Amino acid sequence: GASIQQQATVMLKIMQDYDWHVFSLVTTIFPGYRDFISFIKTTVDNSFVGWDMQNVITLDTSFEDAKTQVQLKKIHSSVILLYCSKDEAVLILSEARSL
Amino acid sequence: QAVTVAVVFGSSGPLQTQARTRLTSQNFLDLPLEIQPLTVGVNNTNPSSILTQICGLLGAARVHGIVFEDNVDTEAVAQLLDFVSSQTHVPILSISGGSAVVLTPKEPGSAFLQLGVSLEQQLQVLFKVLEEYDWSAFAVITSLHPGHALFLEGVRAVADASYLSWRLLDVLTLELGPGGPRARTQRLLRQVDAPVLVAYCSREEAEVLFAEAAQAGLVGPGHVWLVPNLALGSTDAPPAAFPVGLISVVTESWRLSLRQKVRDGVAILALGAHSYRRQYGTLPAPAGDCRSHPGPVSPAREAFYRHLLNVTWEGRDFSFSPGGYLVRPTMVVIALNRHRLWEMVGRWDHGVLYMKYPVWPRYSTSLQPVVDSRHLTVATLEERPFVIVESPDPGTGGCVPNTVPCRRQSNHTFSSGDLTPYTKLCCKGFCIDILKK
Amino acid sequence: KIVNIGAVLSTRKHEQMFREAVNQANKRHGSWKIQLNATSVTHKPNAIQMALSVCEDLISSQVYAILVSHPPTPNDHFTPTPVSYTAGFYRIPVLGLTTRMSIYSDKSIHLSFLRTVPPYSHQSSVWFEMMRVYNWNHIILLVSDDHEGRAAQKRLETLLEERESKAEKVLQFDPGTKNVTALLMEARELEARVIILSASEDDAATVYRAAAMLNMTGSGYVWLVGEREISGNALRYAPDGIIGLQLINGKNESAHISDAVGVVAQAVHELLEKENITDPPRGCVGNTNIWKTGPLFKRVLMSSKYADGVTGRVEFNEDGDRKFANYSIMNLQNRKLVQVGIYNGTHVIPNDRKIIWPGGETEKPRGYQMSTRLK
Ligand SMILES: *[C@@H]1O[C@H](CO)[C@@H](O[C@@H]2O[C@H](CO)[C@@H](O[C@H]3O[C@H](CO)[C@@H](O)[C@H](O)[C@@H]3O)[C@H](O)[C@H]2NC(C)=O)[C@H](O)[C@H]1NC(C)=O
Ligand SMILES: *[C@@H]1O[C@H](CO)[C@@H](O[C@@H]2O[C@H](CO)[C@@H](O)[C@H](O)[C@H]2NC(C)=O)[C@H](O)[C@H]1NC(C)=O
Ligand SMILES: *[C@@H]1O[C@H](CO)[C@@H](O[C@@H]2O[C@H](CO)[C@@H](O)[C@H](O)[C@H]2NC(C)=O)[C@H](O)[C@H]1NC(C)=O
Ligand SMILES: *[C@@H]1O[C@H](CO)[C@@H](O[C@@H]2O[C@H](CO)[C@@H](O)[C@H](O)[C@H]2NC(C)=O)[C@H](O)[C@H]1NC(C)=O
Ligand SMILES: *[C@@H]1O[C@H](CO)[C@@H](O)[C@H](O)[C@H]1NC(C)=O
Ligand SMILES: *[C@@H]1O[C@H](CO)[C@@H](O)[C@H](O)[C@H]1NC(C)=O
Ligand SMILES: *[C@@H]1O[C@H](CO)[C@@H](O)[C@H](O)[C@H]1NC(C)=O
Ligand SMILES: *[C@@H]1O[C@H](CO)[C@@H](O)[C@H](O)[C@H]1NC(C)=O
Ligand SMILES: *[C@@H]1O[C@H](CO)[C@@H](O)[C@H](O)[C@H]1NC(C)=O
Repeated sequence: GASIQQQATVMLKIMQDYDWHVFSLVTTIFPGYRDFISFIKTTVDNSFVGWDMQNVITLDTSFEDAKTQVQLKKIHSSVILLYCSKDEAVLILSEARSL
Repeated sequence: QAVTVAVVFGSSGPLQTQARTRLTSQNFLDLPLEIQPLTVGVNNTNPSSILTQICGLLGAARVHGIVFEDNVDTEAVAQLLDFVSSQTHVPILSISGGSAVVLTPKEPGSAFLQLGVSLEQQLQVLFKVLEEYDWSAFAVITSLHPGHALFLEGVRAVADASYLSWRLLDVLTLELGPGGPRARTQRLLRQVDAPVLVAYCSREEAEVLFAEAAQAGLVGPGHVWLVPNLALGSTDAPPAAFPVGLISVVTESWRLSLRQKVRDGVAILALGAHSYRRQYGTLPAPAGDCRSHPGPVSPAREAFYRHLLNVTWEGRDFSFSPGGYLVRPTMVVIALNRHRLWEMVGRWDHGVLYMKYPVWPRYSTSLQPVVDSRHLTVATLEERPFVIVESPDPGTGGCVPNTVPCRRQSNHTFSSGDLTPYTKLCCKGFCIDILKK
Repeated sequence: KIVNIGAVLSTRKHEQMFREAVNQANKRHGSWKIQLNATSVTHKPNAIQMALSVCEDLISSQVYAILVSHPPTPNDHFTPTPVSYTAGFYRIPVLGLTTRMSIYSDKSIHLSFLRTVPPYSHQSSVWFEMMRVYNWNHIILLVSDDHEGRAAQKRLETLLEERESKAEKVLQFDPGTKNVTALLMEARELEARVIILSASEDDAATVYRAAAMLNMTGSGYVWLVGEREISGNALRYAPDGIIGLQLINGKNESAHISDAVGVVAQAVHELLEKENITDPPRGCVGNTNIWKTGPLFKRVLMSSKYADGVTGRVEFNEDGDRKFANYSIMNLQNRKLVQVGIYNGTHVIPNDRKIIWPGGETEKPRGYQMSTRLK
């Protein structure tokens, strides 16, 4: 299998090959998000590509429907890296389609 | 030969005998020729009483004009006064209360005039404030109060006619108002992302909206509220659930007593009559009566109506637009300070806005100020190639687009009270460009 | 209990028929003891006495709603104004049955006015549909400089902007003037031939006379007007082949009375199901506060839906005017108005009657020339 670091590397390669250099990182408190964010930041910093990582949204709050809407509206990129559980992914994608 | 001017009072603590011995032989040596005031007060403001008293008053003394005062609460009184003025061709002036709120369309034969301002002028002043503090981002919140479409039209006209390309965010509407479900409107209020909000609603709707915003966390720093006179209500008694820092724009009447306003209105009528006497040898004809049917308008009435549109009293411009409201008044931007009192903040001269605070105080809780960490105070000095200081354009009062505003201090002149006009200037140059970058 | 309904009518025959209508209405809304009472007042010669009579007679009976039809005066008299103001001080809903003035659609001035007849300014919508049926894109709007002319112009311009289009020329004349020759000469040089008119009867007659004198009624032109312009003496001077509009049951006050009575009865019965219901005031003397349930009653009245009625289904738009009202399109063929189609709701259906245009032959004239000479 592949660790989360290798999946992040493949995702960054995907973003690079299609010239999506502007992106936002949206994660929950789901386990492993600390290592995911750390690896993403380390790869971005030690890179000559010129990544534009903005709006690191650690949603954290369990869909209180009060802060999450503004948190998602704070994103103005075109590529969003989402790290959360499948049910949390369903909730967040439904909220995004609402927004 | 004395111009019979009748002063009618509303129900704002009905008393006129205490204020009766101050106009019979007064305000005639000031400037007018000869006046004769007839004072009658109504303790109830229902349409039957208004019609009965005004018709009985017009049935005697050969009245020339009528001066009306209301409380603030009622709004149909303006329409009733318009109806009476159209039916009897007697000039009626509205002084204060809800009757002074401007009716944009009026009956063609009506001579009803209001010492008030349309929504367009208030929006002009509010957008001037926004430009002064560079609040280019704002959101419009309205209720289903009648005239919301007019408010939105005025906002659109002001934004298009300006030169700043304002960013108008999503427009919100309050549906239920007093019977708010606190669920749908709450969801909409929590879906906002604007630092400046312009609200249209009545007094009760204003209280409901502000209480719901306090529930939704739209109060305190980082959020500014601008409202017209409709939500203001009584200025002397600001109610609870009114956020500190609420901004409104009212004419120069909010700190004027009733006697001053009444004498001002009688002075306007007398000045119009004096101008008519100057041009036409005879005095303007008095109103006939409520009965009969004065179908058309005689040229005598029309000349009188056109001769009191342009009246200047004590240096104050009381010109009336064809829609029967003040066209070029001196406005005042008032705000609610930490002591829960409506405090004078800015003036609106001929075409210029004079503010008092260079930085808007963002009180967080009760009285406690904030610092706005992302805000800097910069001290400069005039050096010809680096910092050039000039004066703003007198016609507009603003700075040249390539410059930035800048004030100056002074020795002595204790400025804690902030009752000191700016020596406002504009700065440009190498250092200013570096600072902008 | 007893719920009072007020009415301001013209003749006692309509008072008796209003009594009959309310009596019939209260017999078809359940066997429970809910009663509808009727109070009726004739019109008064002058408006101030009319308002005083409204306050003394109607409001003193705690009327939930007031119906004001029209007086015997010809037309355009603004007679429901005192009733509207007096019953809007207390937010008592007022149902108008005959007046089509465009002022009463302003809810900032008239706070509690609903009506079962659409305003004249809505006629522009029909014109818009005609501009789609016969494919006319260049039009000349010619309106009086009043509230009505400006309202009709505003609605037509809104509809055209929805289509990404504009009127070729908007002309205004002061009401009652007799010197419209300059404006018609100005419109003569224009490329568009379809002329849309909106003015009173006398103004319509004046502009018709000027157009006939200026040879503006010949072949190739199209004259689109409303109901007012083809009524009265303006019919005598109208150029043959002029397309006009009429309202079905527009002057039938009996059907409107019955339909309004049914609407009011249903709205009252729906209102009684709610809580916090307050009795309307006897606001002759001693009362200044508004009726608390008045706004809610008006909301219920406006939101109400119907499918039965003598004049048809009634639906009130957000301004309180009747929507989905049929129109009859009439043509002046040989000095006689001949119907040539019906405006059903949002569409135009033509019958098998040939349309005769203000010139000769029945061929459809395109409403514009080329204007080969250029300035
Ligand atoms: C205004 O419109 C009214 C209704 O739309 C209309 O009244 C209608 O008049 C006819 C008779 O002339 C009635 O017809 C009824 O009579 C027959 C027997 O003759 C019976 O089988 C039925 O009862 C039949 O319906 C209509 O019922 C009647 N409608 C009502 C309810 O009034 C007036 O004549 C119109 N006024 C005008 C045109 O000025
Ligand atoms: C206020 O305005 C009125 C008219 O708007 C002025 O009255 C005009 O005066 C001139 C010359 O005195 C006459 O030729 C006009 O016929 C007058 N107009 C009318 C309608 O009568 C009046 O002089 C103005 N007053 C001031 C102080 O400016
Ligand atoms: C039914 O309607 C009649 C209309 O005349 C009512 O009579 C009026 O009643 C009101 C009070 O509701 C009084 O102010 C008027 O003086 C009465 N006028 C006349 C001519 O009687 C009658 O009381 C109503 N009955 C009800 C409510 O069932
Ligand atoms: C009033 O109407 C008359 C109708 O004859 C106008 O008379 C002529 O109008 C035409 C424009 O179509 C002008 O070219 C002529 O010069 C007019 N002749 C005259 C003045 O007798 C007249 O112009 C109209 N007056 C207005 C509109 O002010
Ligand atoms: C109200 O009207 C006049 C004073 O305006 C007075 O005669 C009358 O007694 C007053 N009544 C009340 C109840 O105030
Ligand atoms: C200059 O202004 C300061 C402000 O506090 C004052 O203390 C000082 O005395 C002034 N200088 C002179 C010369 O007046
Ligand atoms: C009207 O003018 C004359 C007849 O009066 C005629 O020759 C001409 O064709 C007609 N058309 C116009 C509008 O000139
Ligand atoms: C108008 O007539 C048409 C055609 O029958 C019909 O569909 C519609 O219900 C009518 N609308 C009314 C009564 O306004
Ligand atoms: C008649 O009116 C209805 C609603 O206004 C509309 O949907 C229908 O298409 C119309 N009928 C015709 C013939 O277009």
